[PDB]
Amino acid sequence: GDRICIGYHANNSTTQVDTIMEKNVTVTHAQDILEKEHNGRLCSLKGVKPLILKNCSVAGWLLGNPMCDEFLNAPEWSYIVEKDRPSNGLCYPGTFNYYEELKHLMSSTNQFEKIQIFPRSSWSNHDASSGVSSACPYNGRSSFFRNVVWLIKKNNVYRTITRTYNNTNIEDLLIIWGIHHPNNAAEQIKLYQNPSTYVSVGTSTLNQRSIPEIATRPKVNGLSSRMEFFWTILRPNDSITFESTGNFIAPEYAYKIVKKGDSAIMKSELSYSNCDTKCQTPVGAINSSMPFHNVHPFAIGECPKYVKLKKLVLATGLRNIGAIAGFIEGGWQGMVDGWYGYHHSNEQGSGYAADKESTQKAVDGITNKVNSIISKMNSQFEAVGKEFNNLERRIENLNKKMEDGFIDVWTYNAELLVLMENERTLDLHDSNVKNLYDKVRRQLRDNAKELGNGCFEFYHRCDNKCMESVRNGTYDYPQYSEESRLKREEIDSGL
Amino acid sequence: GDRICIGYHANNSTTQVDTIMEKNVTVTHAQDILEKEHNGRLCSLKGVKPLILKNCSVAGWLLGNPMCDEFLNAPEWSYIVEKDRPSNGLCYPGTFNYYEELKHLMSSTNQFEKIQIFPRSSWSNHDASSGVSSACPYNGRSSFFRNVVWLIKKNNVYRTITRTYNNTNIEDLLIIWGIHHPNNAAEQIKLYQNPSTYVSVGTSTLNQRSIPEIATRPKVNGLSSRMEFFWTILRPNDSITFESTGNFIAPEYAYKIVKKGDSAIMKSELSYSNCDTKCQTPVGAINSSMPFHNVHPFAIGECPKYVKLKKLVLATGLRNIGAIAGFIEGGWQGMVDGWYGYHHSNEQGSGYAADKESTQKAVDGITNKVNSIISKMNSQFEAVGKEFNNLERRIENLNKKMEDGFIDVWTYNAELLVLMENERTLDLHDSNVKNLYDKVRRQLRDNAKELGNGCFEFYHRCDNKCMESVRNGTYDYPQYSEESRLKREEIDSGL
Amino acid sequence: GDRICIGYHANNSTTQVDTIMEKNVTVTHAQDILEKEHNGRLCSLKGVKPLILKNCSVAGWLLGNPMCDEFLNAPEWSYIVEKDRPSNGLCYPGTFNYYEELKHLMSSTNQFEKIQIFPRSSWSNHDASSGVSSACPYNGRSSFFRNVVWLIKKNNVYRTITRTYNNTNIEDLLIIWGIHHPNNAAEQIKLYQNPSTYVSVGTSTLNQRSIPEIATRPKVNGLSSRMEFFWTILRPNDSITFESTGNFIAPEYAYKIVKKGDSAIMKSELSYSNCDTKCQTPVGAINSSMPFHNVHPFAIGECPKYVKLKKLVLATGLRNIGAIAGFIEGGWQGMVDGWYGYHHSNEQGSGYAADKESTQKAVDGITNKVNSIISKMNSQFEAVGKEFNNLERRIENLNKKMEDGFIDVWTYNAELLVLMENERTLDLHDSNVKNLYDKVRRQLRDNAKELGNGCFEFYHRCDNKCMESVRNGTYDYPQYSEESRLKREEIDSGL
Ligand SMILES: CC(=O)N[C@H]1[C@H]([C@H](O)[C@H](O)CO)O[C@@](O)(C(=O)O)C[C@@H]1O
Ligand SMILES: CC(=O)N[C@H]1[C@H]([C@H](O)[C@H](O)CO)O[C@@](O)(C(=O)O)C[C@@H]1O
Ligand SMILES: CC(=O)N[C@H]1[C@H]([C@H](O)[C@H](O)CO)O[C@@](O)(C(=O)O)C[C@@H]1O
Repeated sequence: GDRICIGYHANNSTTQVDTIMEKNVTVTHAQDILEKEHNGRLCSLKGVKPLILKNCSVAGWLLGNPMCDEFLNAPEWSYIVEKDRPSNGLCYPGTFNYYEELKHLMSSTNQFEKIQIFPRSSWSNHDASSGVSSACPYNGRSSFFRNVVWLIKKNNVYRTITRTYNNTNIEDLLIIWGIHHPNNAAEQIKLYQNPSTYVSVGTSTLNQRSIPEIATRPKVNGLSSRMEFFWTILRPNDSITFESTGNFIAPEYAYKIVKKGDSAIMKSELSYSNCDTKCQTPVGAINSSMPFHNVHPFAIGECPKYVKLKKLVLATGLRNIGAIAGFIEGGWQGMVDGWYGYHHSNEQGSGYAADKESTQKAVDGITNKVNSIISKMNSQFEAVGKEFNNLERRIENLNKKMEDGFIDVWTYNAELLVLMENERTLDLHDSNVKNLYDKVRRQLRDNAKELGNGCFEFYHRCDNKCMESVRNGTYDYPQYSEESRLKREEIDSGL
Repeated sequence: GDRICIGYHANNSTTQVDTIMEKNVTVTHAQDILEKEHNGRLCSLKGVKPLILKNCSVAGWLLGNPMCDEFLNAPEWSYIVEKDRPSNGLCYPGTFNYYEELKHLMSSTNQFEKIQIFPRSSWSNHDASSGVSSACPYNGRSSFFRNVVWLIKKNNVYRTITRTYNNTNIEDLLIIWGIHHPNNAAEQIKLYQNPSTYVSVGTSTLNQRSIPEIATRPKVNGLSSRMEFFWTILRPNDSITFESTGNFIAPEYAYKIVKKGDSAIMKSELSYSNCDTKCQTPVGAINSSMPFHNVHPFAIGECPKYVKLKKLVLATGLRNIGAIAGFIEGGWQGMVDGWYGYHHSNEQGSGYAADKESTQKAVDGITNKVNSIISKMNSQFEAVGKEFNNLERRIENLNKKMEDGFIDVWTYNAELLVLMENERTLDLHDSNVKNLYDKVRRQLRDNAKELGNGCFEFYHRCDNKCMESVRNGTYDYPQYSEESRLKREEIDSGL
Repeated sequence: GDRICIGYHANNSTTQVDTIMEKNVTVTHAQDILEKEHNGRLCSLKGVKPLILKNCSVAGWLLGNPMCDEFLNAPEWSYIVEKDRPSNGLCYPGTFNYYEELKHLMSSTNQFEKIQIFPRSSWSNHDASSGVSSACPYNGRSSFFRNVVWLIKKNNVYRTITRTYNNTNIEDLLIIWGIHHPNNAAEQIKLYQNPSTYVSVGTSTLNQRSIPEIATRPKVNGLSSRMEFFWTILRPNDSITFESTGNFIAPEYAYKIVKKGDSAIMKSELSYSNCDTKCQTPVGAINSSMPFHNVHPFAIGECPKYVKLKKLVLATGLRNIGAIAGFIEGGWQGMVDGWYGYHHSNEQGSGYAADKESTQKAVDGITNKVNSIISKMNSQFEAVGKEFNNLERRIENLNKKMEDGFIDVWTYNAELLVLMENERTLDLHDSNVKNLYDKVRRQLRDNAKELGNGCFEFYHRCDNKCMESVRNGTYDYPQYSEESRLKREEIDSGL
């Protein structure tokens, strides 16, 4: 009899962590940091709903393809949702210059206010109502983009247009016009009389003469003619003037950029649901509680950081061991109010008291190390949506290499952080147990025999009063020194 | 007499590793991970040979400059080899719009099948044979690109061309045509009669009128006229139609894109050799066995990862120490079946038995740590070839900064990994030796005297039977306890 | 009496370092590595002054807007300083094609030599003096760009111009011309007679017909006409020829690129001062001594590496503890010639001698670890200035994401390096103290009692002669063995 042991926590847990050295090492306590689930819905962003384009494309919406709903209310939006291949684009076929730049401008835009600038009924000198085509049905009749006017000769005359708009607003105006490319010479005269036409646009920044390119082309949604659209931003106190002798597709409405800020054009097939998040991905939404996730790289909002991994587990507590009679042999399921502690074994004592002078000091630096690593990735790379046309392959791939490039880097960083500080977390516990022992060993010196398993046996009488002497760094050799010098002489001369 | 020592491996090796702390530290065992050699040849890629353009440029090949060999067999290729400054490009001088994009499309292309679409002999209404020039010799005569036709007025007439090709294939067609820019008004009429011409191309995606730009230019390979080429991809079930009144350089053959996949345009001066690899660089080929290399950044195939370093050496074993009588003093050349072990010294014994209960457990986590680091760079940045024209300097440099940017990062990563896990590999060995000792010390307690060099001297009689008691965690104090309590009393009272 | 203690340095220092584990840990010795100050001036770069554009823009300078000073001396420059929004650009309004590419070419250019190529007085057939406008005042009169000529019909005639320059220099020539876009048909005839004009330019690389685009535009600095400029580099032994029938803005002077090399276009509002640096930022200059700084990302010269941090402190020495009687309790302010050492306490001795066999060996690997980390970031990402026009937003943001992307990475790297090697630096010190103890313990074995605080008490007589026996790894048990075996028997049998 008359013993004392130094040991560590153990418990029912089976959570598993990894290090540089070892795979799958069971631990008392561990915290997962990788979000891997999503809700498959398309939610609003902290109260603010997305602009859902339905089966339409940004060009369809802006130009007002008869198939796409105007947004009469002038709403703000948190992001824009476009299908992967929308069906309602340029219903009348053609091209839309610097389209992918316009889309990129939408990503920093949060609210438009549509405003009339040239009212459709103000083109006295031309036919403002025959410009419709079979390619643009609204309710089965022939129609046309709501937001632009296809001007056509009135009375076999086409008087040269010169018209101007002064932008008297505080905001930037986004303005869109177009020019018509007929398929033969006979049709050019049929529509605009003058055989040779142009479309001129002037602002202080932009000067452009546009000319009708007549070619023989396949049928797209029915026609072989084409229509090419342009666009520009008109700054406040600047004016724009158009002049043409034909082929001019004039704007009726402009778009007040009224709210800039964080936004995005997400490509997704989903539709809206009565729901809200702090983090949206194209395939659903994320419970942004954990610091990392692997659901999708193109997440927007207040999001955890994306890493290409399948799990990522911090270690916070000991390894998990029975495990009897001191630390050399494992940990004590019977310790519960700490991680490292002791075991009494006295004339009166039972055992199992914890040294939270070093257990709090360890839960101290552990949960302080824990989100100091979470915060050291606050600067991590968050990817951003961009699009490129068929003649921009090189930089599309430059952009791809760049975004995958950083994601691989930050993934490497994330993993190496966990593996390394895992190994240092466990290496800490051991040294903590191992110093508990020593704090006892350098108190009880002569008066006890090191038993080689992690316990000491007393060359004196202990009492419970004094077994707090050793826990508290209190025990003093002299007051039990003589009683021990006695008995060790007697084992020396025992049986 | 009556001793036992705890010591470690040492041997003839002189391999040197580095850490954060120290340079050039000799070790028992080490493994190099940096490939630094190449074979200076240009080999096939795992059975599949490269398309070697010889003295020609991608434009020369595609257009079929009379100097460049057609590839009649329609071969597939693993990569494309272009000289740094080929001599057979546009032999007739001009430009080739979105050339560097076309080159980039080749990088994802593995096989072409050339196919006739407008047979040279089907232009009844024009002269299909006078379009040759002194700038394009084949066998010293005047000639011209094999794959396009220089159409010229037949009989002082040039009837307006309108011709169409429906792409009835499953594959994408790559199609190339051109327009002629004469040097004076008199020559334009000399060749095409009509003073004012155009070249119109239509597909469902592309609409383009092209117009002859007459200027006065220097002589390039003899001429002052110019020729500008265009190109487009015609998707299946789409058609293309050309129409012109002159200056039209019509396609004869199109290129079926038949195999897409991994490929590349390597710039190299070398030529092919009877040889094969899994990794090709522009300056030769690589024995892809090791995980890193430093031969060249633009390597293709199944390649080790490029890092800008001169050596990179993993440490796997101990430091390298004579080194006599226990671990405090160095390692034992005489231990051979392990890394850590013991030394007998008995009434019968010699010494030098290894504790492979902790030597296998160390060769365990070492070669497991070894390629866990190799695999943690499986996601590393691999650079990709791209080209940019003289007006694309900014993004050419963006691309350069990006690729050097990641290579510096990954090089830093690679080195810090080795240095750090080197320091933890050696720090492991020491703690392994140092725990061998303790496993012995906590067995033999009273019955032996710690000699301070790493050995114990027995206060009892040992025998070989029992010196496996201490190796095997077997030795039990009581069965030799009385014989020791005897003698230590007698040194206490000896001489 | 008769003692000896093992302890460590401590001193007046209050410098604070951080690790993964703990914040704000005081240390004996530490070195700051983050430059955070600048001088707010704009200095020369190692003797070589910047080209200060004052209120002008690169286009103003090159074209020689009457408001911008020519640089008659043909100076070289280390960098170029442009205000954020200069006031002297195209005073005559228009555009300047591939402007941001030209600016990028300046960044690799260090010296121009302006040279006449078409002397203003050599246009016999046209009016070379009426081309001035109210938009370009010099000293209040009407004027025009010094470096180009606005050619205007002489005598209601405009004979077709064809003029050529052979570049007979070793250097690349930078050449700039322009074309005039009038506001109405009547003005085009007023200035150039011929109603329909063109501007043709030929080199071996460039072929271009330019055509006057007449539109109705707002007034910029007074006018509604516009002027569009072009530019090209003419390589040596190549020639260029222009021809026009009107609207031609002809070059007078060209720019010999005479010195290429490292340079930059810094945007800054500052002006020059009598001052020099090795590192310039847009907001001032940097004492490039430390390895990292956080003043500004766009620093040029021989600069420390930019990291987005507020402090970065290496730990080099111990923690900072009174701290009495051995290492278990703290460090000794009284040790001064080392970091770890001893304390005598003898029949004659006082104490406090240092073991610089392990103190030099620690100042060894510490200052070797110190700039091995500084040198492991020698490859770090240095950002580079680039500009993009309003239709290049996507790649402008690609470039921004890329540069912030690497800066976040390298900042993470920098911090993790310090935190981790800080923790290993302190963890070293402790193990160094802790091995000092042991080197003593395994010498003095039986002959001393471990006192549990870090000191030993001698079972024999020591003398100063022998207390170097223990410092020097010299002390040998036998020569004091008998005197100790005596007294320990007497404590066993003492009071
Ligand atoms: C602008 C114009 O001419 N519109 C006309 C269209 C188009 O010509 C075709 O759809 C080809 O564009 O043809 C109509 O019969 C129709 O579809 O109602 C009459 C209409 O006025
Ligand atoms: C298309 C054409 O006109 N080809 C003719 C060429 C070219 O005119 C010159 O090489 C300048 O292009 O001149 C020839 O004497 C020749 O070289 O055989 C006759 C030939 O028919
Ligand atoms: C090239 C030209 O015509 N220059 C003339 C200018 C410009 O016409 C206007 O500034 C509009 O460009 O007008 C003047 O009265 C002037 O300002 O001295 C005469 C001068 O010769």
